[PDB]
Amino acid sequence: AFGKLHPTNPEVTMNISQMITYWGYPAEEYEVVTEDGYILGIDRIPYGRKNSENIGRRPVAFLQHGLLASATNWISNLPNNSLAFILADAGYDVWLGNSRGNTWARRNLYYSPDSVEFWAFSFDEMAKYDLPATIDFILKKTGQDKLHYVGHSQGTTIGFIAFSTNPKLAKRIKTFYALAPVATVKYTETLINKLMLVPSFLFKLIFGNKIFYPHHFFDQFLATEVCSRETVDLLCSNALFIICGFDTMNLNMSRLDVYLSHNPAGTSVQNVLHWSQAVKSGKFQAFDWGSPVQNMMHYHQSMPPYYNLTDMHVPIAVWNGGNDLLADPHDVDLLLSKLPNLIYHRKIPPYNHLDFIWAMDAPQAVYNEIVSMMGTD
Ligand SMILES: CCCCCCCCO[C@@H]1O[C@H](CO)[C@@H](O)[C@H](O)[C@H]1O
Ligand SMILES: *[P@](=O)(CCCCCCCCCCC)OCCCC
Ligand SMILES: *[C@@H]1O[C@H](CO)[C@@H](O)[C@H](O)[C@H]1NC(C)=O
Ligand SMILES: *[C@@H]1O[C@H](CO)[C@@H](O)[C@H](O)[C@H]1NC(C)=O
Ligand SMILES: *[C@@H]1O[C@H](CO)[C@@H](O)[C@H](O)[C@H]1NC(C)=O
Ligand SMILES: *[C@@H]1O[C@H](CO)[C@@H](O)[C@H](O)[C@H]1NC(C)=O
Repeated sequence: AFGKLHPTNPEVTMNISQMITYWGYPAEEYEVVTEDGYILGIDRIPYGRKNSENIGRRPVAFLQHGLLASATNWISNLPNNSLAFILADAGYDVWLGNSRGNTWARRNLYYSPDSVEFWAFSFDEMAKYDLPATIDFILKKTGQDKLHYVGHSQGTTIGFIAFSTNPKLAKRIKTFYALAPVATVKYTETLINKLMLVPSFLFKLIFGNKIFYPHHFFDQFLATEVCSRETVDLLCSNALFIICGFDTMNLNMSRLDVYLSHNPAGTSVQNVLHWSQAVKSGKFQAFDWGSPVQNMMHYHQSMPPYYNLTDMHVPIAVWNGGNDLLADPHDVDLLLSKLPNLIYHRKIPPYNHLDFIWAMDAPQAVYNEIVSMMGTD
């Protein structure tokens, strides 16, 4: 049988602002330019359908997605269960970032997306250039002094790096809301572990030296034709669970077409390679460019420098899942034992890695608590 469970959701083919206006919310596009030339397309929802107060003074909430994802991560479902829309209706001026390399931040001033140099970056550069550039842009635009930073996965990784090496930037973050925080990955539980322990050499032999898993036409075929049909349905949902952990009943099966037609959103092979070094070393450190000389040219050292969570003094609230296979409890716990200004920690036992952005009960489990916390800030 395997018949289409539902007619293709319109969001499947919309870009960020299309989805926002699709739900009746105000959408605004902008693009940041990183010191090193990358052009990042960022989006904003100035007010919500339910709150238009203090226009021009609304507190800023910046949501940063993680590896191979995009800003849609925060507006992937309904207005009542998608963080971005909720923050809007809660009275916030919501900004959604996009990391270099993804669907909407894949353009540089100096290099061609088809050049090797273009994809010669990892989350190091996202922390060092993407964030400063994006946050600086938002605050100069809105006129606010600080903003509320919410990150997910690698979205928190770049936040840890920046806010701990950039004293000036850090001072502009009201509270750091980290969902499925990732500083190290030496205890991840997902099968995709091993693909990360393969020698760098082989990794590049397999994938290449440029783009990594971006959105293809075929991704759309599977998205609209496989993730929408009755039983073949499970191929999509289980591919997601093998990566994030199991919480089968929290995922809206009627929206897999939306999720997979937007994820992955691509990134550099280097970035995934950097994460690979992380899975192997089990440490939290900068990228190894592959030679004392190249690292010299980057760190003035022979070995990339280690990142210190102990120097990340921004008040941080953490939410991690007991069933997350990426931001596993063990790595998260080591991360919590270092953070100097932990203001909050809530471990949601059944939560997996994707729940933080798509769990049908995310509002009650996490979002409402974030709204509450940001409200008394
Ligand atoms: C957490 C936000 C989503 C991140 C991107 C998930 C991509 C899901 O897509 C899956 O990716 C797997 C690994 O590449 C593949 O094995 C599967 O074939 C593919 O369907
Ligand atoms: P987050 O940004 C997780 C994003 C999920 C993308 C899935 C990629 C699969 C590769 C993982 C292999 C272990 O954290 C990034 C840390 C991943 C190491
Ligand atoms: C999204 O779609 C709208 C309308 O088609 C278009 O104006 C806008 O440029 C698109 N955004 C991006 C970044 O592609
Ligand atoms: C959101 O709206 C859907 C659709 O009616 C509803 O089923 C769900 O329970 C709502 N969730 C929340 C947290 O409001
Ligand atoms: C699941 O997604 C479908 C399609 O968008 C929607 O009609 C339904 O209300 C959603 N259910 C929940 C619990 O959000
Ligand atoms: C972490 O602290 C050590 C202490 O000397 C320092 O050498 C290192 O550079 C710090 N990490 C960064 C990159 O700030």
